[PDB]
Amino acid sequence: MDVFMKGLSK
Amino acid sequence: EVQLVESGGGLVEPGGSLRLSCAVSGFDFEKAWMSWVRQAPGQGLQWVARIKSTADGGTTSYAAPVEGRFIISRDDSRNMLYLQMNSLKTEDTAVYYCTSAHWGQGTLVTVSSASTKGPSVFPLAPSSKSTSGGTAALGCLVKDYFPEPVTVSWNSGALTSGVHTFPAVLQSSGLYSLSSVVTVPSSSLGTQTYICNVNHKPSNTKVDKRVEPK
Amino acid sequence: SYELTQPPSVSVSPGQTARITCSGEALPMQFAHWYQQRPGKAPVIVVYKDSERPSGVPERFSGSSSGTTATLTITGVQAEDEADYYCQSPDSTNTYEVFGGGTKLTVLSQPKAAPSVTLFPPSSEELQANKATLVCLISDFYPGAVTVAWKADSSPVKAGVETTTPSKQSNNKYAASSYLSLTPEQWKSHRSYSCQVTHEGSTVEKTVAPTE
Repeated sequence: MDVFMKGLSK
Repeated sequence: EVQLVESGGGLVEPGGSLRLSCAVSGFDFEKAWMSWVRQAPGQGLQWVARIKSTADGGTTSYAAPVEGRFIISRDDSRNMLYLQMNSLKTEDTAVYYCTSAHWGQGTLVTVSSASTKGPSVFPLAPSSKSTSGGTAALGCLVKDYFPEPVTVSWNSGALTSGVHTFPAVLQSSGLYSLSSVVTVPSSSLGTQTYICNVNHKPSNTKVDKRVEPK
Repeated sequence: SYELTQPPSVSVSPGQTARITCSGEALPMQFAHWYQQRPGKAPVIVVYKDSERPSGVPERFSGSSSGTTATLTITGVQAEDEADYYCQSPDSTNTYEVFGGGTKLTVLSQPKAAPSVTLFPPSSEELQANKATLVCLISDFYPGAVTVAWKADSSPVKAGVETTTPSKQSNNKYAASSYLSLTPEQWKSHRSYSCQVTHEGSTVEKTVAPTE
């Protein structure tokens, strides 16, 4: 449910 | 659990257009950065296009081979992703996947000037040369169809055990052929009817072919 | 422009440990993700954001990432882990997404299986439509390499032959098919036609004749 692409970066 | 279902793939001629759709369920689609990714036969995965979340500006990005011809868009209200494809080329032939870490099943895009053609279905009769160890092999030849796919069942899906439907050959002609074989008891051959049921949805054709001993 | 480098192949023995690398310039600033893709199926994620394990993924699959290399480690490899593995990461500006080339993982010492060969002659309905196809089906073999030769009587025939690439089946074995297209006149003119299938030093030749 919470594993999708959110545009997050390091 | 998560599921993505793509639709809209099919045969279109070079220069043509198509629109692909993807229904998403099981995660917060509003926050998701969504991509299309394609895979040509026996090739690797090739990213096509991305659209950010609306809250992040909804920015679109395209792979260089498709930039300017394709348009990715989203509809948050219906949890839908779309890929509008234009000026299509034979090199765009591929399975198109909708993805945001999870993946849909994909939808087949075939770019070709060749026209749709339903199959010629011929029986492969059991003989003694296809009989060994008390079991007999019989089948159907699904000849000269376009585009993929064809699906085969047996006795309207009541015979599901011992069924072997082979990957299609792509012939020099541009046409496809495939065979489906079922292995059955040899003593049933005189009493049991065998019918293969061919479905070629691209040509809206179903063929029920009776297979009888030679 | 930005590229992720992945070894085309990795082969390992059952129960030992496989490491699949993915090297990229922007990996210090962007997450990598790893996908398994089984023969004929869609990719499934096995690593999310460098090192997180998605729910339901077995514990033997794990990832890590530091510097310009992300690594997928498969411990206690099984035959079932044979598949293509892709890494994915965006460019340094996170403007576009990039995929690795893929890594085919092969598990060594899987048992050799001689292929079943079944050859069908042209159906009578096909002959009446003035066509002729011989169908040579080849199933349940490993490794995935066969050579098909057709013969008319004792003479090889190259024209009219269509043979598939072998494709990995359900049990990790392979299947292929070969088709010889003839006119009904060519079918009748010879005493017999033969499909000859070679696999790991074994040869099987099935023969059909127009009079039987």
